[PDB]
Amino acid sequence: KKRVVVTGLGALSPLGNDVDTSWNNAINGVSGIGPITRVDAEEYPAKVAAELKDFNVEDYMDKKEARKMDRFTQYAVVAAKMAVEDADLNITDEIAPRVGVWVGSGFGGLETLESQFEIFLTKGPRRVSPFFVPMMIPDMATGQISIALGAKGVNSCTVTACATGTNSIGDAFKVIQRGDADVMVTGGTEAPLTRMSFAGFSANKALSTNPDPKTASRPFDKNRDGFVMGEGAGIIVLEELEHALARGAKIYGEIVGYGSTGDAYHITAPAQDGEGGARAMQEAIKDAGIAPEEIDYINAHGTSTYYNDKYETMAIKTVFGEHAHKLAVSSTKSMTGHLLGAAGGIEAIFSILAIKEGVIPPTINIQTPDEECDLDYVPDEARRQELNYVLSNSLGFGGHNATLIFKKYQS
Amino acid sequence: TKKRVVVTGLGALSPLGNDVDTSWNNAINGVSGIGPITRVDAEEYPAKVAAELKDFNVEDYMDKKEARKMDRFTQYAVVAAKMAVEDADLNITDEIAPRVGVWVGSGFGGLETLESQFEIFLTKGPRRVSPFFVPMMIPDMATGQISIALGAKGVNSCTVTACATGTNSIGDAFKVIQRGDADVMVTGGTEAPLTRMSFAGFSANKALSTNPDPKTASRPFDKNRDGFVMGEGAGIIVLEELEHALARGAKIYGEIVGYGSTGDAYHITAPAQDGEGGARAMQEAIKDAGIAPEEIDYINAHGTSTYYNDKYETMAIKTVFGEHAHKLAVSSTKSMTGHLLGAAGGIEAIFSILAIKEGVIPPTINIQTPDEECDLDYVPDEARRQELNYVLSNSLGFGGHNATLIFKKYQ
Ligand SMILES: [Cl-]
Ligand SMILES: [K+]
Ligand SMILES: [K+]
Ligand SMILES: [K+]
Repeated sequence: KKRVVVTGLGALSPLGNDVDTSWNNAINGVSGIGPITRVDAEEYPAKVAAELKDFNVEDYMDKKEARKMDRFTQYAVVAAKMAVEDADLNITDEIAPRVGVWVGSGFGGLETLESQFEIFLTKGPRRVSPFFVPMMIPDMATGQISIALGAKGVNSCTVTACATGTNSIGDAFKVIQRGDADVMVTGGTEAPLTRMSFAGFSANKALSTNPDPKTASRPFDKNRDGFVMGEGAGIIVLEELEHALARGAKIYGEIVGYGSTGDAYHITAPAQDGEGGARAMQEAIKDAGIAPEEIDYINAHGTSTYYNDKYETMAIKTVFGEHAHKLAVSSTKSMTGHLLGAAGGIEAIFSILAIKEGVIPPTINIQTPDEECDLDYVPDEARRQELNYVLSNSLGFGGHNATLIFKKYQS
Repeated sequence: TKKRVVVTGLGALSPLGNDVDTSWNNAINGVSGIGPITRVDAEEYPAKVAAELKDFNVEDYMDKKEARKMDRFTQYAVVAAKMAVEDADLNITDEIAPRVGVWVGSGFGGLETLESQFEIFLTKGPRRVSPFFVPMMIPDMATGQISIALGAKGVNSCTVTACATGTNSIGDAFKVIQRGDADVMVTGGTEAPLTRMSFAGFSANKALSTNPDPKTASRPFDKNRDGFVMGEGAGIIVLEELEHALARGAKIYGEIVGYGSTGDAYHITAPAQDGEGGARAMQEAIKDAGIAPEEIDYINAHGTSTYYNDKYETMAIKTVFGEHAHKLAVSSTKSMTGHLLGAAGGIEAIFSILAIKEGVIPPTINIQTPDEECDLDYVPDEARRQELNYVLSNSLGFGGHNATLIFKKYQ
């Protein structure tokens, strides 16, 4: 099995238009949640969202190129280019067939579908854009990243709702472990702030209807009432260890475990007691070849829904036993909102940086303790601590449980 | 870990029949599944033909109340997955549920549901959007509903890679079992792309054939080919670790031995010059199988009936196989089924597996005018009875997604 290390990071999030800004805001407990501006909030019971601020795609590419990309693809291309530049990786003709791309999205180009369907209704099918299909489909983030980078290796796109970013990174990790690529540009992207996405997640009451941006996203709080929707992309460069060392790459950490399970229960409701999530964490722990007590910090899925936070806490207790009260847990969705398909990507970046910088980001907004959510959620303030192992969960709608384990890099 | 992986069950819905036996017997008899479009009114579109399911009434498989909560792409996936598990005679007992996973992809997911729910949003407002809209529309719902129906609690995912979807999904499921992470995987592809926006979109970028004659519309490798004919359905197989299949007395159709994945990194929709990416995917699959190229007896081509796919796929076969390119047999079953998009790789994996099990190569129908650039042996018009040892199946998808599988006769 090959060892796989993290050599580059790239991100766009409601906390900043690069990794450094996003991470610095996360470690200082800054909220990225504000009033909805992308759509007319009057039409929905949800009133807040976590949007990108001050993002001008034309700062990264020509207007003609950006006009042929839905926002989810624009975020993926920008974050992937940022990650490859951070990695100082030169994708030459010689290495191109060994550099792959595995970036997922939960929804793909929903904004493009909506605008093009309105054109179909008013102008007819003969006025639908020739670019409609490639712009909408979720695999276009990987497709456009591959063209932008000249990456000709293993190529895919995972679509698993909230688990998308975590599954994509895990799948890319497995490609490198088995020797099928030397480098993988991987993660998740999402631009879900659209009319249908707000209508859909309001119709099934998943979104918080709390109009106060100061308290809307409050994972583990007794008064939590649903998630706050966010947007962005989190992309990392995974690389085979010997390949990284030979080119003098900087190494942030090592990816060592990946677990994937299904609840086989319900289309949207998480399984009772978090049994599926517990099994995914146990599979990742076994994959890493460690004891559960070796985990220092869990970057929780922690979406601020009643059932997720309760069941994820139960799953942590099942897996860790007495150690559940010794490790630190935090939900960075308290600050970023739920980035859906990009959540696992941004959270893998925060998990990797927590190890590299020795800082645990906090869960903000816990004002009322919930007796069912009684672990150490690192409330309010970041904690400076040397970390050896970090576990990140994505317990997605539809029963998709995905877990990654990261380790401090040791020669 | 390198476990052997065998095929123990097949399930399908295609324009050639509502089960595997009917679809297979029609394919080996050169029966065309193409006719006039009935799903949408084709008067306003330039494409006039399609390959639809015949006499498929979902109420024959489930209650109307259950069907109403599933988009057609999920109905096809659940029906084909249940037929595959019944064919495999697999009882997912308690100790086996966490070792049985699902990896089924779709290129578009619930596009019909998205169009109808957005039209409701526009005309009636967001309160009329169904609470089931989001789960019904997302492509990962095929895996999600199959997992619930079967009680499969193991590794689960959904790949979305346009035309390569079904082939990537099976390859990825094969890798899960090969590395020891599941004992059984229910995998393949599903698609219900006969919708207003899909026809409008593939007409707008001229990918579809505008040929109104169903007798000649899909004619892969013919000099007069002019685009693909859209189809629908699902192709699902049961992959199983060998020792497990033997312990439960499973019937074995064949073995999956190689999988290759590459990216063209060229253009959003246009295939790379001379099929270079496709050649690299075939070479990666051959290398993965540990065989010489001369060991391939039959190639189930991607062969979509577009000018550039068929020309470049022929060039890629010559690059990989050299003189052996004129010795092996090649055929495109899309000459009969049309292009099933995300389900193409699933149905084509079933036809590749059955070609080995039954020792019959299905033909390419409708070649009336030889093309000097497409001069390989396309098994024209009539099926060929032949003992096969290795079969290669390609999916060279829009967006530069190249995927190849290699199947082997099981002793
Ligand atoms: Cl055409
Ligand atoms: K709510
Ligand atoms: K997480
Ligand atoms: K094929």
